[PDB]
Amino acid sequence: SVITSVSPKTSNQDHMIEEFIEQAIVFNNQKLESGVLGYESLNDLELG
Amino acid sequence: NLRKRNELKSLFKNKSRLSETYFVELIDSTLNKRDDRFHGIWKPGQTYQKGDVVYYNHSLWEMQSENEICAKEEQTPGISTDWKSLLKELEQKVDKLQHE
Repeated sequence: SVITSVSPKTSNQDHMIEEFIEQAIVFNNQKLESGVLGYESLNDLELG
Repeated sequence: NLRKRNELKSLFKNKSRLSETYFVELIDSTLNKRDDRFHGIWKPGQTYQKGDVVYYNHSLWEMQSENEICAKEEQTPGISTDWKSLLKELEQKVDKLQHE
């Protein structure tokens, strides 16, 4: 085996490149804790 | 009066949730300079009420006037007739006996 590239005239596939847009970003990162001391801003402590 | 530093420090840990009893115990256990009448060192620009206690040079002074006063820059405990102290009355009396 020998590794080469993909071409639209030897196969029908190419490299797929698209543009990144800042305002359409979604994060995938969940907080480990919530609502407890040490993990929230002072504005968000509800004094339960 | 109820709790010590090592008991209050036991309610505020890293993963706990807050509650109102913790703050009740925090407020009751420290010194409330308005409700227990003690303000430490005299400062101009404050307002005082009848019964306040203040430390000025080498003496503790209680305020006599019944209405609120503004601590003026050039009125200082000893100059004015608002404040009072015993360590000065007794001092002068013993000075008199010493001289006599």
